[PDB]
Amino acid sequence: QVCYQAAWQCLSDDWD
Amino acid sequence: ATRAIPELTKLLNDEDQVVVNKAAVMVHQLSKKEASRHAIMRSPQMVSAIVRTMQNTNDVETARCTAGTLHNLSHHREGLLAIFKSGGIPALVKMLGSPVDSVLFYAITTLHNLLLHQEGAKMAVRLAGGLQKMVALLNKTNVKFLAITTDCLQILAYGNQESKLIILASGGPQALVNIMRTYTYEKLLWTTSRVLKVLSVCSSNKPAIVEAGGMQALGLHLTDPSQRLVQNCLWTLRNLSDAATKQEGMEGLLGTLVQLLGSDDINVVTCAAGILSNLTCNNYKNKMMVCQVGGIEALVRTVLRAGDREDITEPAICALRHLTSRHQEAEMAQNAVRLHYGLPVVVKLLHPPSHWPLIKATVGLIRNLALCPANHAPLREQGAIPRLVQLLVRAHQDTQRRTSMGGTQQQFVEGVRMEEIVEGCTGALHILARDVHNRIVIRGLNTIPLFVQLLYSPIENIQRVAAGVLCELAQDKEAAEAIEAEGATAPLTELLHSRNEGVATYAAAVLFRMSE
Amino acid sequence: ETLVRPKPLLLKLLKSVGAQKDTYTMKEVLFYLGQYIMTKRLYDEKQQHIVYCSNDLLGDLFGVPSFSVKEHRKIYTMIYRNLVVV
Ligand SMILES: *CC(=O)Nc1ccc(NC(=O)C*)cc1
Repeated sequence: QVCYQAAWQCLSDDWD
Repeated sequence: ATRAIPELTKLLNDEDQVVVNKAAVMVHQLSKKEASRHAIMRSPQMVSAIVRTMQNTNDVETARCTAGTLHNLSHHREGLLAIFKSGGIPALVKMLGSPVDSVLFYAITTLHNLLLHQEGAKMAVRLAGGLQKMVALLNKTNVKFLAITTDCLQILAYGNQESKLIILASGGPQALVNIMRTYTYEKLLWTTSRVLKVLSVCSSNKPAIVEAGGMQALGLHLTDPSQRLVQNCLWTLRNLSDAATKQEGMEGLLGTLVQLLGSDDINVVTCAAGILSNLTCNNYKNKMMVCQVGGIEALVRTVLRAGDREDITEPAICALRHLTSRHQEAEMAQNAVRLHYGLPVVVKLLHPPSHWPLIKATVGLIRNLALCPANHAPLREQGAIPRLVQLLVRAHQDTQRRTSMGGTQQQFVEGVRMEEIVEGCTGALHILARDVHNRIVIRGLNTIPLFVQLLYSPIENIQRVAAGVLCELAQDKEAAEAIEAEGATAPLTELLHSRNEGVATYAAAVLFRMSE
Repeated sequence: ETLVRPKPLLLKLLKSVGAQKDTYTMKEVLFYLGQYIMTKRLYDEKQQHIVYCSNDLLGDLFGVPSFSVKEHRKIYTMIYRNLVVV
């Protein structure tokens, strides 16, 4: 599930 | 001269209040001729009797004859002395609470003259409570009366915290703001803006002006022909912009500020950029609104026109930073920078002779532009990646020489902390690594060891961005090898339980790629 | 900080995974939305950046049955649509 959370974290990085 | 003066002096002092009436009237007519007013001036007894009767009578006609008498008296250097040394300033300040317009005009005009030409008058008016009385009068309507009252405040407040704090405590800010909304008389507006500029320097007054709505009110007058009014409004606006970025009703001010970026005057450009920077800092709605009126296009043209003038580029780049992240139109703003030919000039602001603040702001802007996939290749083709590595290397190796084992000697260079440069540069390279060609360029610069070093950094967000960029690199097999060889396995594992859960996410992502 | 107030549509799906308040930061909205997708396990395990939400509420709140996690601007657009900034 690491591959998915890492993709979701790239998503959320746009709001940093 | 001294013929009827003693007997008139002896009639203002009289226990019959009718007698002091016809006294005061004929002393008024008397005060109108240079020969007859000279003498009243040279008579210390006559002057305090006027002042004493003005201040104590309850009848109206005498109260404005005496007040008019002192006003006639105040046109001469030696009439200002006689009024001063007879305790007239406390008396004039008392009459500012009178409900009669005639007396009010005489009292505020005599005070205005004393404040302008009589030394010691500033202090005396302050002791008597003149500021509080003057602020209270600012709710009057007569345009000319307001201009005299506000100029008196200008005189008393200039370079005097006590007077400014008193004007603050007396409710001055909202009254001065309401004058700027309501009136169009230039001379009153200019004078009022002078007081607001003086108050805006004192950071304690800023919230009161903002809250009253001074930003929108001062913005009303940036189209005014009088340019001394405009730059006074602009100066005050810039001073006030860091306080409250949470204000509504700013559509017109923001649109006008974008238009002012194209001003022939170069200090108007500088102020407009600095205001827009502060107003866009934290504000979702201001961001949507600046973009909607073409702010990105104007700010890019502002940067091109500025060249090496960092008083312009630094705020303009900061404004462009804010507008390219964390709002609905950020994806447009990122493209608009490229489509209006901003990418090349943004990259050379990274090189010398820019100073650290502009470099920090430019790095943050590049990180935001990299969020747009259409910017990945053009930023690469402009040489952004090696320059970001240059700044990252110089900033990291600067932190190291100050870290030992007592921590790192925290310091600032040109107002910036090198740790910020490490953070933004690696963050910028983090977003840029989303593209395969960029990853080849990044590793090609022998950066994998540098990023592995940054994992041990005690800053939280530096672990964030270091683990993040190593992640993106690892999704290429021949990369993934090189990172394990440097020794990333151990620290990445202890990062798996970080208060910053995002750090654990990349950390596990790297570990999956390396040894599968 | 930007505080948002999600539309009732999106507010179910947040409280579907234990959300409390009616206003949030984008970080929290992105966390719960992320937690949701990993609980429902709507992602394909062959390529775990694809998310089919065919007959799940997510598709009903977003529009279309199957986005990718990496199409960032399409997801944020759909996110913004269900939000009101404060
Ligand atoms: C298996 C895997 O590693 N998937 C993955 C990792 C990272 C990213 N990063 C971004 O999308 C920014 C995507 C997918």
